[PDB]
Amino acid sequence: AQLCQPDAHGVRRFNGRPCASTTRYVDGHKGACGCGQKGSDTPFPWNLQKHVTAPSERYFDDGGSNLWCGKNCGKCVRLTPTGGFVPGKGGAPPNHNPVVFMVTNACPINGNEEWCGISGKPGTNHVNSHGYEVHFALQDQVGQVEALHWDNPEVTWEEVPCPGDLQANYQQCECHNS
Ligand SMILES: OC[C@H]1O[C@@H](O[C@H]2[C@H](O)[C@@H](O)[C@H](O)O[C@@H]2CO)[C@H](O)[C@@H](O)[C@@H]1O
Repeated sequence: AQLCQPDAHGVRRFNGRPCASTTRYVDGHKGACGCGQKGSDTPFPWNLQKHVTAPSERYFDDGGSNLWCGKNCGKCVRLTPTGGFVPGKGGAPPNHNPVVFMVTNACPINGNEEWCGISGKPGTNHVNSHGYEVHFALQDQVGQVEALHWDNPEVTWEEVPCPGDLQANYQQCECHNS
């Protein structure tokens, strides 16, 4: 079911492009980029509703271990389904429309070994237990991922400029300009 094949260094890729694994998550926290009012664990509603993600830790902080205002807070990633998935842990989505998600939170290694246990940032050939160099946990509090019918799809991933509405949202996060 995984369509991204490991390269000579173990990193799963699809027609050269790097792949990522995905999951859904819900937890109601403000999150590691400070996207809510300062000092309170209350996310702005948009950060529960939009296409936002908690990437695995080493991408979140560009190789570091900071779980507050990681270096990649506010970046956006375009995720494109390959049609693949990890057997027993996902399925094939109905279409392969790409979706852009903004980084507003972190998936720490601690307590997320299977998917987020990756010991180096992309570029360094470290992978999770399924062979991907990065993992994106996708916020699903209001069913925004369920609505895509994404059941942990395998994707190719790249950083892209954020759409204007997400850039404006990110400007009220506390980690904007740290
Ligand atoms: O919620 C504010 C709080 O977020 C912390 O990041 C957590 C996040 O809350 C949780 O949803 C996610 O799954 O894990 C990360 C990392 O544990 C952040 O680390 C705190 O500094 C921040 O105050």
